[PDB]
Amino acid sequence: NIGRELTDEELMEMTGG
Amino acid sequence: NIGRELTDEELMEMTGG
Amino acid sequence: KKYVCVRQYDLTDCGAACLSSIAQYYGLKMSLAKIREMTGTDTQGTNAYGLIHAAKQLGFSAKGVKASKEDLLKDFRLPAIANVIVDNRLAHFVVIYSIKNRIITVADPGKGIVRYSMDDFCSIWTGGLVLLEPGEAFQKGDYTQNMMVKFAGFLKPLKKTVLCIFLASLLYTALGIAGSFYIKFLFDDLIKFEKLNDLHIISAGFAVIFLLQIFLNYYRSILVTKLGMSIDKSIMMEYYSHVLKLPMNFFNSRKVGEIISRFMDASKIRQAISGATLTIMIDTIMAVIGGILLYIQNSSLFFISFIIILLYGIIVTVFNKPIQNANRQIMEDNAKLTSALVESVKGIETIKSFGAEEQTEKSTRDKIETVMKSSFKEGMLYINLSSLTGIVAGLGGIVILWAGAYNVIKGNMSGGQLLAFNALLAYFLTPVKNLIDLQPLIQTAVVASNRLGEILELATEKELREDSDDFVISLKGDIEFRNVDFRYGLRKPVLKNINLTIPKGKTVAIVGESGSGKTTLAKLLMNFYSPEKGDILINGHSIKNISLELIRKKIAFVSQDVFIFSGTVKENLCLGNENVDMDEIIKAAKMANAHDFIEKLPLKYDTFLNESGANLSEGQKQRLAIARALLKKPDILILDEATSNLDSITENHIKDAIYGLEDDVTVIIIAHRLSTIVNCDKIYLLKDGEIVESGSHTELIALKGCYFKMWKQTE
Amino acid sequence: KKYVCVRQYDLTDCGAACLSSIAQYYGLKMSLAKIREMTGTDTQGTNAYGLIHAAKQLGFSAKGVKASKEDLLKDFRLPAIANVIVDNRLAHFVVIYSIKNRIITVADPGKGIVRYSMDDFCSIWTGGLVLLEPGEAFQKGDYTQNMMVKFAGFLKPLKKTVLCIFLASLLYTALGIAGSFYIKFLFDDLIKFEKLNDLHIISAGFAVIFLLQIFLNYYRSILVTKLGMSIDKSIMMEYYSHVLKLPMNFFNSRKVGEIISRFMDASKIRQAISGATLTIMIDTIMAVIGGILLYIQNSSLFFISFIIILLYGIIVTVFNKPIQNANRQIMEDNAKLTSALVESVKGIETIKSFGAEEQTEKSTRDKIETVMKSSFKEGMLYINLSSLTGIVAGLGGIVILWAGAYNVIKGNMSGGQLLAFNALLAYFLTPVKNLIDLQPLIQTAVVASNRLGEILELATEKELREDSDDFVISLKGDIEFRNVDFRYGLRKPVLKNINLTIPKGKTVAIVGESGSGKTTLAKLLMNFYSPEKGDILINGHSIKNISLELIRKKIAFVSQDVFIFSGTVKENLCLGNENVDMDEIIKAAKMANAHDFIEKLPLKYDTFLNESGANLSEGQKQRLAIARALLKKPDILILDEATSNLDSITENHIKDAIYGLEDDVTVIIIAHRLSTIVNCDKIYLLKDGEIVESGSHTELIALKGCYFKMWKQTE
Ligand SMILES: Nc1ncnc2c1ncn2[C@@H]1O[C@H](COP(=O)(O)OP(=O)(O)OP(=O)(O)O)[C@@H](O)[C@H]1O
Ligand SMILES: Nc1ncnc2c1ncn2[C@@H]1O[C@H](COP(=O)(O)OP(=O)(O)OP(=O)(O)O)[C@@H](O)[C@H]1O
Ligand SMILES: [Mg+2]
Ligand SMILES: [Mg+2]
Repeated sequence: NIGRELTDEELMEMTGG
Repeated sequence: NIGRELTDEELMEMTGG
Repeated sequence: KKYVCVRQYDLTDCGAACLSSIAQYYGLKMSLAKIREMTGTDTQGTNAYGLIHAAKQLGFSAKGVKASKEDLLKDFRLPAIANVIVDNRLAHFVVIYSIKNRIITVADPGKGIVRYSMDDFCSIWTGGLVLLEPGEAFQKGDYTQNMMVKFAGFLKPLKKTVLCIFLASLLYTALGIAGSFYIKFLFDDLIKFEKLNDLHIISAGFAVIFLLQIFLNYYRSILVTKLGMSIDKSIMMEYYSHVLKLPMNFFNSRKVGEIISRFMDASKIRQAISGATLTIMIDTIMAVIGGILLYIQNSSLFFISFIIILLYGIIVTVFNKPIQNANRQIMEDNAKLTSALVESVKGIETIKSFGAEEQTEKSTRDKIETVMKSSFKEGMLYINLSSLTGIVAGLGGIVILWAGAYNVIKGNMSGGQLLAFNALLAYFLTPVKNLIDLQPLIQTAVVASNRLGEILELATEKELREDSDDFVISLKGDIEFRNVDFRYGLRKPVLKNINLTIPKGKTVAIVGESGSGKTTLAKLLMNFYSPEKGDILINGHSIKNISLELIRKKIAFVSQDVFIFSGTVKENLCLGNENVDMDEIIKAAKMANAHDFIEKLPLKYDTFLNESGANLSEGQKQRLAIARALLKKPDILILDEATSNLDSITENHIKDAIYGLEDDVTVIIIAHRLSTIVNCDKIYLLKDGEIVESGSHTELIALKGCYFKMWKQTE
Repeated sequence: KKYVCVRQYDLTDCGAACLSSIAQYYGLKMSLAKIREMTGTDTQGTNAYGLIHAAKQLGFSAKGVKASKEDLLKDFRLPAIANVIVDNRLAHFVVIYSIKNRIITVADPGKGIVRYSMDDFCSIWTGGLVLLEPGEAFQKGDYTQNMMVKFAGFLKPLKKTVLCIFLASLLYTALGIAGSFYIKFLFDDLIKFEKLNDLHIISAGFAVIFLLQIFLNYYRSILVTKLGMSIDKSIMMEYYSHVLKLPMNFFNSRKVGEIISRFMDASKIRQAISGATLTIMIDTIMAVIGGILLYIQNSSLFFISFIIILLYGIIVTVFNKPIQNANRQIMEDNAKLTSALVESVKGIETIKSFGAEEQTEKSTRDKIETVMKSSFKEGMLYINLSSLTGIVAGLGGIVILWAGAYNVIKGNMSGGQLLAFNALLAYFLTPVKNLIDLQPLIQTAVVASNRLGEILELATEKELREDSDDFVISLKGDIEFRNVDFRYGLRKPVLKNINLTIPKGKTVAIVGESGSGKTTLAKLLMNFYSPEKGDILINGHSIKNISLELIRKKIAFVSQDVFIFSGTVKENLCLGNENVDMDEIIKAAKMANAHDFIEKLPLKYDTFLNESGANLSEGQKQRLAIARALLKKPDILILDEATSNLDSITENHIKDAIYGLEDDVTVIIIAHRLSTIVNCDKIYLLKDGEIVESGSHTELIALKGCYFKMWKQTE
């Protein structure tokens, strides 16, 4: 795709709100 | 006076608010 | 294709709002609360993993990929979700729609569609890209019921009141028309001829009509007030009764103010439900008849009035949106100063200790100046609107009189009818003005109805639960936790696979680290939550096999954080169940070591516990909790932090009381300190969400395992 | 003789208000906040002994005597203070004035003077009477400053703005009079004689006047807005700056909402400071000139209008008070409903556990029904007032027009002047209506100023301390506490006769039971309060000799609860002191065993701690508190609850590093758990509000006393 996919553990690091 | 003098211990019990 | 964005209902709805915006752009329209449950949104925020999982289970094919200035290559799909930071304050979610000429359209749930340039946007968002593609299972359709009619249906059993109000308003307008025409009859017949007797008769006969008008206004006011109060009360009853039946995850996911604000939202909904409908229904016909009468009077003056109301409507429409924008900005900037004040007052001790007074008074001043600046912007908008409206109204009033005088100069109408036209101008302009000004109320009310009625489509606990009252009698026997895996949301599993056996009539001591899950296991024991895999077995029957009411009635749990309700202590000890004698309360206090201090209170048992019982000490609150727990004689007694406070003998009394049951009821104690749990038949020591040692004290001491090591730690 | 009562500003201010009412009856007039200081008012309430002590200090001879339905016998002095209970809800204080014919006059701070009957009163209050007698040491006098003659002084440096506003308003009225008189020339000359050119000239010549009027209105509105915003900002800043310097007893006595409400009180004060004065100043002159003009036109119509406005004022005055009563009832019944909702939402877990859903739904319904009843009563009052005002206005409009027509027929004035009088009626009535409506605003504003300006007359921390720090530039040496007796208010003293010797550069451990006073002693070190008896000697000098700045700067105290301010972590570590380097911060982070987890944050030191750092764990909160404390490198370091959260290695590292200080700093460690304080140089055991054991571990164990008795556990 656009780039290399990130891992789930680092994916959890993304937060909203 | 009107009656016997009241003790301080139960005066602590007398609260307002 | 049209770009669609969904405004977030509350603060922490960025992910759900972005997902809804994507769905409504690709076609699907789902309810926002259901999506929030799908995304696993919590109070702190939404993890991107939860958003991706919700997208995948929804039907989208979604991926969370990194990006570093790679938004120029054609290798991408739009729209796409991004994460940003507000000048390094707090994280937020936006969605980019299209980038071209280094200028980008992004929907932010906070504001709406907002322009950005490449440099500033790149300096705003750090990294992260959520890409969404419609899958084969993606089915377009609409899943939201119109809730406006759902809330307006409360008017069905109240048709008499609104019919009476409509009739009274019609009579009000009919009587007001004569009062308007009065001045014309005055200046056309009662002046040009000196007929004093007719003057006295007519002036007295056109004054009682005003009294009838006042009586009609009184009746209308009473009816409208009663209708509004009834609708508000009914809506509040429905909302509260539905919220008290919602599951525990709804309460855990949201805050308190979010639930509370929907009570005030009931009045906003009622404003449309009650006021708007009657207002438009009467004002449309009254404006039509007023305009017809004005056309009968004159044509050019009616055209001038139509032009004036046209300019008024145009001005209101063009100035409406900045008013809401400024109001939202003020509400955002004055909610930051009030937080600083409370924070500064609460931590005044540390502020004084470190002497940070100058810093605090300098910091608060800047926030106050920002609030004042926002208020001044709103004042600027209001002053501009008022000045333009006043100019239009004054010019229309001057033009009407000039045109009437000019027509009289030619003589196209009588001189006295100009005054009657001026009088009827109010009756013609008021309803159309109300109709023009009703639009922001309708918008706010429909948003409010979408926000509040969103909750009412959720599923309660009764529906989810199945039936098991046909065979069950009580909750006695042996407790099995088999392969129980539970997630506290969409995060790492706090509880792992367990084979736990709690035998009949045995004291169980569950001990573990502070960060380990102990209270959560008790929560699943009473079935506040549902495990994703595994089962809870009672007498060879699963959780799906035990009736809800039986679980609630036969299990008593003393919370870590005891909550004391406002009211009498008697109501506190025996709540939920009635028709209980005082003897049970007396013995509950006796084995709870509560009879000693309760007698000291001014009232024996009718003492009112104000401020949620904050006057009483923590140990007294614990004693009350214990008394309430054993007042219900439950089958399963799960203590959590009863021994937190003790007088070196009260724990001895409570241990003697627990030993004094003479029944096979099972008591499970969650233990932090190990000295309290001695001579215990069964102890379960947990590390990393797993019970390792299962046995009595002696053999596990001899085992030479982590249990004795923890002892080498506590000692 | 006149009877006077004092309305309480806050909920828990009954005793001080009653004492002030007694004083203002005997002659003295003291400030309410100062009386609160003498009476020892706390959050819970005021004790009767507190009132007696305050009266004795003030000069009264006071006695608290019991009573059992003995209010008939003579030889007891009225007025007297009594304690009542409101239908078994909460205690409150009233003052009884006169007894006669079994009917009683009592002043209640909540409402005012309220009638009571013998049976009802005797069934309301249980027992207890405070009798007050003016002694020889009582001198009547007035000590209360006029609050307004202080807040209006803020208008002194802004004379230009108010002068411009006054001139703009005068020009506005002058231009409006011409627009009013326009209709007279319109209907007297321009219609009777067909002067079309003159009509065109006059119509254009009376249109620019309205444009100038609009421009003047814009300018005056801008100036008023700017003036009001400036006054609000100044008042708020001054109030906050004065509050931030008040002593700790003021903060401990009151809650947070009490402090916060005075910020919104500034707007209420400004509405009188800015709006009321200019409003009355302009309406007086415009009403005067309008009345003179109307009298020039006609006398009978002017007198009828005067009667109309007199009737309107009479109705407003007679209906003013019930509106306030209904508003107070709604406010007090609406602050009880929100309490039930908040506790129900917070304690939803207990409600689900005990299944008390129907009870909560039934309970909330009654409160909401009471709220609706109060709202309906206020609405009915509003409807009555509006109906009467409308009747008066309509009847006045009818009679004025009828009398004008009668005068025109008889020939007392021209026809066109009647419309001129009708137009000028607005300019005559609106200013007087505003003047009439201004009175409740002035009353509530003077009450608000007395509420807010009362605090500003208090004495801050700096004034009481002796201004002499010469002799000592650093806080080193020997610490000695000599017979230090501290009372936390008007309760039993928590600290008794003590003799403490903290040696030169010695790490000492204060141990005691939870109910014993340990943190209070540390606060006495920090000089948050002032000892009543005894003294604190530091290297041969007392606290009152040494300056407050050195005490605040060179002494660090770790609070029981770790309060983390919202903002960047860097500012939190170094607040109060600036120009601070980074490497000592790094070594402090290593010192607190906190440098490890900072890298795990997304940003190293620029991360913003939202919600006062609620996301961070309690152990991390303690680590940051320790880092903040030791960044200041104090001479006296007070650890209180550092060891609360443990990983079995963190306290080992903290102890090893504390042993690695190589300096003569004095460290005081407050200990709850006994095993935490091992091989300590000095241990002070505190019980019965006094130090009992003073020695090292070995000799205290060999002593076979209370310390070894406490070591019966933890083995
Ligand atoms: N909002 C939350 N409330 C409670 N626990 C949470 C929450 N979010 C995550 N958790 C995790 O769920 C588990 C609950 O732990 P449990 O309440 O059983 O322990 P405890 O011994 O009572 O201690 P503590 O309350 O101090 O965590 C912990 O692993 C905790 O980290
Ligand atoms: N409003 C109050 N705030 C704090 N202490 C109060 C208050 N009213 C009375 N006290 C008394 O002041 C003393 C304070 O000692 P303190 O409780 O602070 O020691 P401590 O070790 O902090 O105890 P704890 O940790 O349990 O609070 C106690 O006697 C307490 O009962
Ligand atoms: Mg816990
Ligand atoms: Mg403490």
